[PDB]
Amino acid sequence: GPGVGESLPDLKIEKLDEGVYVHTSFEEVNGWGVVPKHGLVVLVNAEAYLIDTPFTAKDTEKLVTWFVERGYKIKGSISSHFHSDSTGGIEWLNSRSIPTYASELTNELLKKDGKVQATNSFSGVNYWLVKNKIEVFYPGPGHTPDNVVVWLPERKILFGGCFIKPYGLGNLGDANIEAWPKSAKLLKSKYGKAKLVVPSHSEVGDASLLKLTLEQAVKGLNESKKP
Ligand SMILES: [Zn+2]
Ligand SMILES: [Zn+2]
Ligand SMILES: [Zn+2]
Repeated sequence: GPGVGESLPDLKIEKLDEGVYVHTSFEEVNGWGVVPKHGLVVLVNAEAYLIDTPFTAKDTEKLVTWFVERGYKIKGSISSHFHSDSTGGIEWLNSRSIPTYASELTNELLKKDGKVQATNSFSGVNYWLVKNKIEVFYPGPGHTPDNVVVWLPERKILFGGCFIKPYGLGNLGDANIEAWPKSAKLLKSKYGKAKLVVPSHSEVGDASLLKLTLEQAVKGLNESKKP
Protein backbone atom coordinates (compact mmCIF):
# COMPACT_ATOMS: atom_id res chain seq x y z
CA GLY A 1 0.00 0.00 0.00
CA PRO A 2 0.84 3.72 0.35
CA GLY A 3 3.08 3.90 3.45
CA VAL A 4 6.64 3.30 4.66
CA GLY A 5 7.32 -0.05 6.33
CA GLU A 6 6.10 -3.62 6.81
CA SER A 7 2.63 -4.76 6.08
CA LEU A 8 -0.57 -5.51 8.03
CA PRO A 9 -2.92 -6.00 5.01
CA ASP A 10 -4.78 -2.95 3.74
CA LEU A 11 -8.53 -2.49 4.04
CA LYS A 12 -10.54 -4.26 1.32
CA ILE A 13 -13.86 -2.99 -0.13
CA GLU A 14 -15.44 -5.55 -2.48
CA LYS A 15 -18.93 -5.32 -4.05
CA LEU A 16 -21.08 -8.32 -3.00
CA ASP A 17 -24.57 -7.65 -4.43
CA GLU A 18 -26.15 -4.58 -6.06
CA GLY A 19 -26.23 -2.35 -3.00
CA VAL A 20 -24.05 -4.42 -0.68
CA TYR A 21 -20.31 -4.16 -0.20
CA VAL A 22 -18.07 -6.34 1.96
CA HIS A 23 -15.25 -4.73 3.88
CA THR A 24 -12.25 -6.63 5.22
CA SER A 25 -9.77 -5.33 7.76
CA PHE A 26 -6.98 -7.13 9.51
CA GLU A 27 -5.55 -7.10 13.01
CA GLU A 28 -2.83 -8.88 14.96
CA VAL A 29 -4.69 -10.83 17.66
CA ASN A 30 -2.48 -12.76 20.07
CA GLY A 31 -2.81 -16.55 19.96
CA TRP A 32 -3.97 -16.03 16.37
CA GLY A 33 -2.21 -14.08 13.69
CA VAL A 34 -3.56 -11.54 11.31
CA VAL A 35 -7.29 -12.09 11.74
CA PRO A 36 -9.58 -10.85 8.96
CA LYS A 37 -12.83 -9.12 9.93
CA HIS A 38 -15.67 -8.89 7.43
CA GLY A 39 -18.38 -6.27 7.57
CA LEU A 40 -20.87 -4.78 5.11
CA VAL A 41 -21.64 -1.38 3.67
CA VAL A 42 -25.29 -1.33 2.64
CA LEU A 43 -26.50 1.29 0.17
CA VAL A 44 -29.83 3.11 -0.08
CA ASN A 45 -30.56 5.95 -2.53
CA ALA A 46 -27.32 7.94 -1.87
CA GLU A 47 -26.95 6.91 1.78
CA ALA A 48 -24.55 4.40 3.30
CA TYR A 49 -24.86 2.24 6.42
CA LEU A 50 -21.88 0.59 8.07
CA ILE A 51 -22.76 -2.92 9.24
CA ASP A 52 -20.01 -3.38 11.88
CA THR A 53 -16.90 -1.17 11.93
CA PRO A 54 -13.29 -1.94 11.02
CA PHE A 55 -10.88 -2.93 13.78
CA THR A 56 -9.37 0.55 14.12
CA ALA A 57 -10.33 4.21 13.88
CA LYS A 58 -7.85 4.35 10.97
CA ASP A 59 -9.57 1.88 8.68
CA THR A 60 -12.99 3.28 9.63
CA GLU A 61 -12.13 6.71 8.28
CA LYS A 62 -10.72 4.83 5.28
CA LEU A 63 -13.96 2.93 4.66
CA VAL A 64 -16.14 6.02 5.20
CA THR A 65 -13.96 8.13 2.90
CA TRP A 66 -14.20 5.70 0.00
CA PHE A 67 -18.00 5.94 0.00
CA VAL A 68 -18.17 9.68 0.73
CA GLU A 69 -15.73 10.02 -2.16
CA ARG A 70 -18.16 8.14 -4.46
CA GLY A 71 -21.19 10.24 -3.54
CA TYR A 72 -22.64 8.64 -0.41
CA LYS A 73 -23.63 10.26 2.88
CA ILE A 74 -22.69 7.84 5.66
CA LYS A 75 -26.06 7.57 7.42
CA GLY A 76 -25.19 5.24 10.30
CA SER A 77 -23.32 2.31 11.77
CA ILE A 78 -24.61 -0.81 13.53
CA SER A 79 -22.29 -2.85 15.74
CA SER A 80 -23.09 -6.58 15.88
CA HIS A 81 -21.49 -7.15 19.30
CA PHE A 82 -19.24 -5.35 21.78
CA HIS A 83 -15.88 -6.89 20.69
CA SER A 84 -13.59 -4.35 19.10
CA ASP A 85 -13.69 -6.03 15.66
CA SER A 86 -17.26 -4.65 15.41
CA THR A 87 -17.03 -1.50 17.60
CA GLY A 88 -13.44 -0.28 17.19
CA GLY A 89 -14.41 2.66 14.96
CA ILE A 90 -17.40 3.94 16.97
CA GLU A 91 -15.41 6.76 18.59
CA TRP A 92 -14.21 8.03 15.23
CA LEU A 93 -17.73 7.98 13.79
CA ASN A 94 -19.14 9.63 16.94
CA SER A 95 -16.61 12.49 16.71
CA ARG A 96 -17.82 13.00 13.12
CA SER A 97 -21.53 13.13 14.06
CA ILE A 98 -22.41 9.84 12.37
CA PRO A 99 -25.08 7.92 14.33
CA THR A 100 -23.66 4.76 15.89
CA TYR A 101 -26.17 2.01 16.77
CA ALA A 102 -25.73 -0.97 19.08
CA SER A 103 -28.06 -3.19 21.07
CA GLU A 104 -28.74 -2.05 24.64
CA LEU A 105 -26.76 -5.08 25.79
CA THR A 106 -23.81 -4.25 23.49
CA ASN A 107 -23.64 -0.74 24.97
CA GLU A 108 -23.71 -1.91 28.57
CA LEU A 109 -20.99 -4.45 27.73
CA LEU A 110 -19.08 -1.66 26.01
CA LYS A 111 -19.66 0.33 29.23
CA LYS A 112 -18.30 -2.40 31.57
CA ASP A 113 -15.26 -2.64 29.25
CA GLY A 114 -14.59 1.12 29.58
CA LYS A 115 -15.07 1.61 25.84
CA VAL A 116 -16.97 4.31 23.95
CA GLN A 117 -20.65 3.45 23.50
CA ALA A 118 -22.77 3.76 20.38
CA THR A 119 -24.91 6.91 20.49
CA ASN A 120 -28.28 5.26 19.70
CA SER A 121 -29.40 1.91 21.10
CA PHE A 122 -32.24 -0.52 20.48
CA SER A 123 -33.94 -3.02 22.78
CA GLY A 124 -35.69 -6.18 21.65
CA VAL A 125 -35.30 -9.27 19.45
CA ASN A 126 -35.93 -7.07 16.39
CA TYR A 127 -34.87 -3.64 15.26
CA TRP A 128 -35.29 -2.15 11.79
CA LEU A 129 -32.25 0.08 11.29
CA VAL A 130 -33.98 1.11 8.05
CA LYS A 131 -37.47 -0.38 7.77
CA ASN A 132 -37.90 -2.99 5.01
CA LYS A 133 -34.21 -2.59 4.16
CA ILE A 134 -31.88 -3.46 7.07
CA GLU A 135 -33.06 -5.63 9.93
CA VAL A 136 -31.26 -6.40 13.19
CA PHE A 137 -32.05 -9.77 14.81
CA TYR A 138 -31.05 -11.30 18.15
CA PRO A 139 -30.83 -15.12 17.87
CA GLY A 140 -29.74 -15.50 21.49
CA PRO A 141 -26.43 -15.80 23.30
CA GLY A 142 -23.61 -17.52 21.45
CA HIS A 143 -20.28 -15.97 20.47
CA THR A 144 -21.00 -13.24 23.03
CA PRO A 145 -24.14 -12.52 25.09
CA ASP A 146 -25.15 -9.65 22.81
CA ASN A 147 -24.26 -10.85 19.32
CA VAL A 148 -26.73 -9.89 16.58
CA VAL A 149 -27.09 -10.50 12.87
CA VAL A 150 -28.16 -8.07 10.16
CA TRP A 151 -30.56 -9.10 7.40
CA LEU A 152 -31.19 -7.38 4.11
CA PRO A 153 -34.62 -8.39 2.84
CA GLU A 154 -34.34 -7.37 -0.85
CA ARG A 155 -30.99 -9.20 -1.21
CA LYS A 156 -31.60 -12.13 1.16
CA ILE A 157 -28.08 -11.50 2.57
CA LEU A 158 -27.23 -12.37 6.20
CA PHE A 159 -24.31 -10.68 7.91
CA GLY A 160 -23.77 -13.27 10.59
CA GLY A 161 -21.03 -11.47 12.44
CA CYS A 162 -18.89 -13.52 14.78
CA PHE A 163 -22.02 -15.60 15.56
CA ILE A 164 -21.41 -17.66 12.39
CA LYS A 165 -18.42 -19.98 12.81
CA PRO A 166 -18.66 -22.67 10.09
CA TYR A 167 -15.28 -24.38 10.59
CA GLY A 168 -14.61 -23.87 14.33
CA LEU A 169 -16.02 -21.53 17.03
CA GLY A 170 -12.84 -19.52 17.68
CA ASN A 171 -12.48 -17.37 20.80
CA LEU A 172 -14.56 -18.66 23.69
CA GLY A 173 -13.87 -16.56 26.80
CA ASP A 174 -16.89 -14.31 26.30
CA ALA A 175 -18.94 -17.10 24.72
CA ASN A 176 -21.93 -19.20 25.82
CA ILE A 177 -21.54 -22.68 24.33
CA GLU A 178 -24.49 -24.03 26.30
CA ALA A 179 -26.85 -21.50 24.65
CA TRP A 180 -25.20 -21.31 21.21
CA PRO A 181 -26.94 -24.38 19.58
CA LYS A 182 -30.36 -22.97 20.54
CA SER A 183 -29.51 -19.61 18.96
CA ALA A 184 -28.02 -21.27 15.86
CA LYS A 185 -31.18 -23.38 15.62
CA LEU A 186 -33.46 -20.34 15.91
CA LEU A 187 -31.19 -18.47 13.48
CA LYS A 188 -31.56 -21.02 10.68
CA SER A 189 -35.24 -21.29 11.64
CA LYS A 190 -35.76 -17.65 10.65
CA TYR A 191 -33.24 -17.07 7.82
CA GLY A 192 -33.06 -20.39 5.96
CA LYS A 193 -33.67 -18.30 2.81
CA ALA A 194 -30.24 -16.67 3.15
CA LYS A 195 -28.84 -16.51 -0.37
CA LEU A 196 -25.51 -15.31 1.10
CA VAL A 197 -24.17 -15.44 4.67
CA VAL A 198 -21.22 -13.14 5.43
CA PRO A 199 -19.47 -14.23 8.65
CA SER A 200 -16.99 -12.12 10.53
CA HIS A 201 -13.91 -14.31 10.33
CA SER A 202 -14.52 -16.74 7.44
CA GLU A 203 -15.32 -15.94 3.85
CA VAL A 204 -18.79 -15.42 2.48
CA GLY A 205 -20.65 -18.69 2.11
CA ASP A 206 -24.33 -19.64 1.81
CA ALA A 207 -27.27 -20.95 3.83
CA SER A 208 -25.26 -24.00 4.87
CA LEU A 209 -23.11 -21.66 6.96
CA LEU A 210 -26.14 -21.57 9.26
CA LYS A 211 -26.14 -25.36 9.12
CA LEU A 212 -22.37 -25.54 9.57
CA THR A 213 -22.45 -23.17 12.57
CA LEU A 214 -25.30 -25.07 14.22
CA GLU A 215 -23.35 -28.33 14.07
CA GLN A 216 -20.16 -26.65 15.33
CA ALA A 217 -22.11 -25.05 18.21
CA VAL A 218 -23.43 -28.44 19.37
CA LYS A 219 -19.89 -29.89 18.99
CA GLY A 220 -18.58 -27.48 21.64
CA LEU A 221 -21.41 -28.42 23.99
CA ASN A 222 -20.18 -32.01 23.56
CA GLU A 223 -16.56 -31.20 24.43
CA SER A 224 -17.87 -29.64 27.67
CA LYS A 225 -17.83 -33.08 29.38
CA LYS A 226 -14.02 -33.46 29.42
CA PRO A 227 -13.29 -34.62 32.99
ZN1 LIG B 1 -16.19 -11.23 18.89
ZN1 LIG C 1 -14.89 -11.48 16.15
ZN1 LIG D 1 -11.89 -12.02 3.18
